[PDB]
Amino acid sequence: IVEGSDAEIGMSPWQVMLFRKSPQELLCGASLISDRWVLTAAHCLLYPPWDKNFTENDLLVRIGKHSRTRYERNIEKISMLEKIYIHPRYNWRENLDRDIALMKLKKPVAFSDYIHPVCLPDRETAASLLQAGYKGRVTGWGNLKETGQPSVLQVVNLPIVERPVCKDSTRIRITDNMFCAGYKPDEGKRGDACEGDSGGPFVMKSPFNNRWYQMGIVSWGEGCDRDGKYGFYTHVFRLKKWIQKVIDQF
Amino acid sequence: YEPIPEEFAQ
Amino acid sequence: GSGEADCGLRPLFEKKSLEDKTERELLESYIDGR
Ligand SMILES: Cn1c(CNC(=O)c2cccn2C(=O)[C@@H](CC2CCCCC2)NCC(=O)O)ccc1C(=N)N
Repeated sequence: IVEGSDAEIGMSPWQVMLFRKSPQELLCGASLISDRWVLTAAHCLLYPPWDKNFTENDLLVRIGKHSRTRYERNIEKISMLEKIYIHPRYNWRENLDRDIALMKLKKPVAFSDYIHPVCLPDRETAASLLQAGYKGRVTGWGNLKETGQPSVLQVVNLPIVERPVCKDSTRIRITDNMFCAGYKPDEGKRGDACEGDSGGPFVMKSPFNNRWYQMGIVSWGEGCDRDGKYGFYTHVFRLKKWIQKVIDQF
Repeated sequence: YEPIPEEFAQ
Repeated sequence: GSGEADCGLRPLFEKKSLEDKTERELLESYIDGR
């Protein structure tokens, strides 16, 4: 996260850390949507261009964390993956379209003050909140500058941006399964996601029932917090049907 | 990073 | 609903009626301002 700040304890109870067994290192961010399922970005698991292709036994899931590097004994919970599901039509070859993946935890995780799931959006909620100008929240332990990193989980509040403005800012073929966020050059404020924040949650709080809903997934950008550029996120709702499908079947 | 207990390396 | 019954309600905030440092920036933007 760039131009963000230290999250407070229990602020993002759904924030998950994808941890690599060997070498032991931060891999990506992810989110808890129930006691057996965590949602993340596909490019975190599969990305041929960089020879990235992890499997169940290569990873560990750490839930309930705040600190980036310490083993928060008695607080965080480490879990093993049982199955990884990459969206069948995930396009890593061209524009990272449908950048989404589901991980099935081996054993259910017990909730607590620091471990709690985030809601997935319904057609109505998404329709009311996913509007240009409306601010959302992003969290992660990723880099703080484009090219030292955070000691503690970071967070930023960014505005959703008009689809047209998103398009005219890149040569990458934008699709309907993705939206962009960030401040515009003259808006005075800045901030963005960055390497290391991938798979992390983009959430919004419903003014109707006060719940937090994950609208997006940290996917891609061009550099970090560059003026004229914006971060892109996977449109959770547009892929909500693939999500449900996976869970009831498996 | 601070090493994590080996009981979670399967 | 389309998310199990208890989702989205944080134990250290919504459940005790406490707000976090910046959640109001979000709500202030859900209608007319920015
Ligand atoms: C989300 N994000 C990331 C993590 N994404 C990634 O790491 C992602 C996975 C693979 C390449 N990726 C990128 O974002 C690439 C762009 C990618 C678009 C799809 C085709 C292949 C290139 N940008 C790298 C760069 O310009 O330095 C880095 C910076 C941001 C941000 N602006 N908020």
